[PDB]
Amino acid sequence: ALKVGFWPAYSVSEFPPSKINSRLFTHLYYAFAELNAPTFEVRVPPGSEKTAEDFTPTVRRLNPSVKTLISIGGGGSEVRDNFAKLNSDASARQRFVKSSIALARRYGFHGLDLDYEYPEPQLEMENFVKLVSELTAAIREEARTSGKPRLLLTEAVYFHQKLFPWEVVTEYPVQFIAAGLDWVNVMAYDFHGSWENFTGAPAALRDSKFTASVGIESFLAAGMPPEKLVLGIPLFGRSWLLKNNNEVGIGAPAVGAGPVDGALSFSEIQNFIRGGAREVFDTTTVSAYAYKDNVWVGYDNQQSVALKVQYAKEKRLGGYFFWSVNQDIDAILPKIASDTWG
Repeated sequence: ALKVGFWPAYSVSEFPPSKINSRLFTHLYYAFAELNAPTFEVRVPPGSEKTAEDFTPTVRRLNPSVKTLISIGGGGSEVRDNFAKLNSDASARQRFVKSSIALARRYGFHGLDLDYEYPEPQLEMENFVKLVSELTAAIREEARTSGKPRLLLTEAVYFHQKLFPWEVVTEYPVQFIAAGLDWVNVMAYDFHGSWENFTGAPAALRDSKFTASVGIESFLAAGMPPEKLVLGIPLFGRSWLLKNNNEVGIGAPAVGAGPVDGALSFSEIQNFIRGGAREVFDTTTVSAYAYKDNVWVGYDNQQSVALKVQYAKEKRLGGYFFWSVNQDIDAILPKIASDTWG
């Protein structure tokens, strides 16, 4: 049972690694190492070397059995552009592969993750296949020569096996992935947000075809071994400003992004509720929302997380992951998730 959490290095000033309740996890990720174009000598952002080195010893103090991985990349266009440049250049791929493995060993990580959003269209998938194949082979070679336990290899995937469901340009090669990777981190969230003129469940388990279950079903139908799938669960909500303060349910008209720029951490949502927002559990989508005056936020709460984790167990998945652990300071949701699988 994989109990996974992502810690973003950006949050160090407010949530250093010492604050993570690592007893609630089997695997913790450091996000993110940079691709470092044009050499593609992968590295942590310069100036963060001590933070990266201290990450694993720090989290292991509370739960020595916890393992760590370092994730390379991130969301956003600059990273996507860099992966696209990298993967087309055989020499650059070689430099990336060598430096990534060295990076993990340097800082005492137990594995590598690739966060590439997304390997599309078809050319980009084909070139990503080249990178990942070379990385898998080099990881196995390093394990043999060094004698050390083999580095884990994972990657971020879109919620759905097809890129994209409404207009298929390419798709994740599930057999390839199952053979080369230990698991994939299914990003089953950000289905809805302030970019839409109606409130919705940003990480709906079910409903619409833009849901966690439909996405999971797509990977399974394509032939992914269920244990290779790790279900992502957000520790943040998506927020809207309401057009009318008396229309407060799902599907209510909206006039733009709520705080903070359309996203609120779970901890901030708890403050929102304690400050007078009304919490509602929506059984239709398996999700929560909260509202006060003109602010509306959709998220996952104690009930929906427990339901999603049980869903993952019933679907025989490898486990679950949280993005991102700094956003639930009291580890409310990681606690219920861990208790649910156990």
